[PDB]
Amino acid sequence: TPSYSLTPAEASAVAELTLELAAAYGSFGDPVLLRDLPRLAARLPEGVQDFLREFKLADRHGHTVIRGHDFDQRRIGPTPDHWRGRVRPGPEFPEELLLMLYSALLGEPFGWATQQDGHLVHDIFPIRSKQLLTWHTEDAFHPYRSDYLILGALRNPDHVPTTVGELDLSSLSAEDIDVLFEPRYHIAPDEEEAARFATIQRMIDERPLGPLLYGSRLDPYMRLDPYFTSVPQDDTDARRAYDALFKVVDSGMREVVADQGDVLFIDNHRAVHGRLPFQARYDGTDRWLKRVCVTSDLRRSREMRATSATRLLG
Amino acid sequence: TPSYSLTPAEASAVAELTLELAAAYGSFGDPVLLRDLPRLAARLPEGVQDFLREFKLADRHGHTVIRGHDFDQRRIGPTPDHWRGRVRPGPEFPEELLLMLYSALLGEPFGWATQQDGHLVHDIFPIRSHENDQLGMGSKQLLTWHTEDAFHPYRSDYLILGALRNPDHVPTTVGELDLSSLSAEDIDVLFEPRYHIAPDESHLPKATEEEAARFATIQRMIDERPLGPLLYGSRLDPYMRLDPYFTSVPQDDTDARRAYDALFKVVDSGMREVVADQGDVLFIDNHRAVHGRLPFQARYDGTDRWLKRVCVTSDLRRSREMRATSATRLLG
Repeated sequence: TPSYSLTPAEASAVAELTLELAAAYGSFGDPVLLRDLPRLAARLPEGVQDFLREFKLADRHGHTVIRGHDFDQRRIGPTPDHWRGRVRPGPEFPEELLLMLYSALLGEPFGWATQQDGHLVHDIFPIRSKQLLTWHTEDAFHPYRSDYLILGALRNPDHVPTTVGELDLSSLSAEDIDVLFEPRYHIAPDEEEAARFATIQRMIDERPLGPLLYGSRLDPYMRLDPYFTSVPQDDTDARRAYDALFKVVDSGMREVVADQGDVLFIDNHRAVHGRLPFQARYDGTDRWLKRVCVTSDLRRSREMRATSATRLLG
Repeated sequence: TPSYSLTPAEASAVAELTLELAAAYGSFGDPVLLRDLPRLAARLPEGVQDFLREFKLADRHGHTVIRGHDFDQRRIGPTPDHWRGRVRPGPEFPEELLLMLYSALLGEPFGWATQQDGHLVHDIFPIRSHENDQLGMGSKQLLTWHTEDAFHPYRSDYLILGALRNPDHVPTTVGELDLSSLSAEDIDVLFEPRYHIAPDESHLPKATEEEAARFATIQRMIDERPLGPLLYGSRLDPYMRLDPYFTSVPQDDTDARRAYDALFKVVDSGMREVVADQGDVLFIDNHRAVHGRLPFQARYDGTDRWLKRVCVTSDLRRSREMRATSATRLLG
């Protein structure tokens, strides 16, 4: 799994750029910032642009990491107690801006109106409010699920990993693959604002049976969420093929650490991911990641977006 | 319809950039050129990048034009007699690179495997032996208006048409949808899966399981004849996919027929002539505008109208099932 390690010069250039941009723009509430994102991303070090472009076009590996960013721990300040009711943007705005630049190299940032107050950049940190370990494609059910996810580690003092797993095709029979490509599986979900919520629930959600594998039969994409996937009892071929796919993905799961200054890129068509339980201290020093969802085609989701301009679905 | 007119300063900067890149890279055969496109595009004048970005994000107007480029006629040379057998890249490589840069600002350039040797930038100019064809290489024949590849799930999202020369100012036709001109009842019908849109012949699968799989989805469409909508996206400002020649409104569906005819009349009456004169680059949103071409008499002497064309996809990976490799940008 390729990775790119920033030189100190690159790290400084990225840090300086993100500080400049944070001073120049108000928040993501600035439509001008969202307009400017791809042009601003072209001010990133050229090696970093080239690396991510190669990852996107290769369409081979399920994830990659850019390591060695300078995330100023004093400026970022203590890990918050909650995201809810927290003023936005905080002193960590430069790091959020970094992820938005990265999202513009891969596609377009977007979000979910019902998640974390509709902020485009989500927070991942412990909130004081037996654990099965699980993994999944993000929003496997949804036709407009993320194409990529970007996870930036602001801090990770105990080196808590993320789980990531890809599909090793060689472990699967040709027959099971063909079945997995057929529409034989059910994948379940997780004011005119009130009218839209009900429209989204109806409109698509009550979709038909669908495939788990798609794209090239030689190197398939996947949408695999075991918890929400079910197979009609009578369809024994589809149950068998599903069991086989689960076992291959489950057995291939890896733990990938995103340490302070790492940005982890996950291809949501080629990899599943999960989180791992960990003991927090709840004292403002805990692990803190930021998360941006990326779509390759913002227009495809128009029917679920309140306006042409909004990047929020729902 | 918004447009952008280059100052001479901007036109000079664009021309020098395209000549610089033409010298620096070999051909579009260079995978490194295709990798670098969006980063290279950020070297275009800021005003141009901002204008196209606003166009793309506004998702409102169905076409736009950037006017006043400097396309050096002495360097470009005579309009070829055929696209086959030309030295590649040609002396117009800087203008091909320009359209490729513009394509990278909108999405990804892509092509069709069986079309013009799989070139990502196509030629449009008259070819004598094609005089009696309704193709891009035609002239005498009326190309009536349509959405490009209306039936195809992986049809172009945008088209880019660059006019290297157009001495007799022959127009392109472009038409959008004025929604206020349709009844709410007709719009609802148009959004429902009530219409059959047939594939163009060039897409028909009519040797290997790997090959068969590349056409299985289109074959299924031919076999199952699914009905579908003509309008989609937001009901207040919809996308459309309208190719009248390939659309069948089922005989029994009176409401569908009524709503189709109303849609056809609105689009047909709103058609406008857009001239893409020498130095103009026309951008068409293939979800919001239909386009066609007007007949004209060619001279076949190296002085004819010559356009370049690039198809743009917002999501290259969506079409993977119809692409031979992960790397290829060619469908089929």
